[PDB]
Parts: sequence; C-alpha cells; structure tokens
Amino acid sequence: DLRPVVIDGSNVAMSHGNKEVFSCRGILLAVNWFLERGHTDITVFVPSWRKEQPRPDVPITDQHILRELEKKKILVFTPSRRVCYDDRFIVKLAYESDGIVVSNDTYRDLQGERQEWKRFIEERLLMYSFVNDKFMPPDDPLGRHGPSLDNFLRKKP
Ligand SMILES: [Mg+2]
Repeated sequence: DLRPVVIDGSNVAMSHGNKEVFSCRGILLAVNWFLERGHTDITVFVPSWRKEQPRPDVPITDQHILRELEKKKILVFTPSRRVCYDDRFIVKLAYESDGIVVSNDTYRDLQGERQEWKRFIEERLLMYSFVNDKFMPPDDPLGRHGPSLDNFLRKKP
C-alpha cells in the first residue's frame, strides 16, 4: 500500500530539540504524523545507549517515550555497548524494504560507500522542518520533477 517508513530517530529528536537536546517528543510527533495518515509500517531506529542515564553532555527530554514506542513495535533499538551502527541500520533497512527514510542527514559517508545507497538516498530521503511541535515534510519532496508527497509515500500513484 504505502512504502515502509524508516525514521532516523536521533536526527528527528535532535531537530525537535533545536540541536541542543535529544527531544523524544520530536520522535513521537513524527511518528504520529505518519500514523494519522494511516501508515502501519513505521520503524524508528535509536541507539540503545539512549536508554541509559543522561550524561550532562547528552541531555534528553521525555525519555520515557522510547520504551513506550518500543512496546508498540514502532521503535527498535540499534545495538551499542562500552560503538554504534545507527545510520547503516537505517539505510540498509529502508533500502532492502524498498521504503523511505525520514531524516535531514544525507549520510554522505554511506553514499560514498555503496553506489546503490547513494542513488537510494537521492530518491527516498524525506527531509523536514520542525516549527515548535509542527512536523513539516515537503509537499513535493523531489520538486516539480517529482510526485506529490501523497504519491511519494505510496508504492504506486
Ligand atoms: Mg545518525
């Protein structure tokens, strides 16, 4: 029906947090935007270490939301222990499920690594802005030479 959606959880939370705080409400707001439109295939990746106690250099708000979304099978923790794999999981999953990635990160390093991921990101990256709690994706994500947001999120127009 609709393409699978993969949300770069950290990119969205930091964005909603004005790039100063990991804002978990940002993730929930992005998730709800897709849910409201009837999406059922939504995966949000976040590194497992975001479950730990906040260091003072890694502030986080509304942390309780992460386990709530995990319990709803929407959020999936990416592994980490005392290194991470976050961006690669995001891109690999979206690519292999022929879905879309929600992030403002363009993953330049991954683009240079595999050409198929370079082209995938060029065609499937959905960028956005937050205005306070308003999640705003572009109406024409690929421009005049592209589909409507509506069709961009669908397997077929
Ligand atoms: Mg990242």
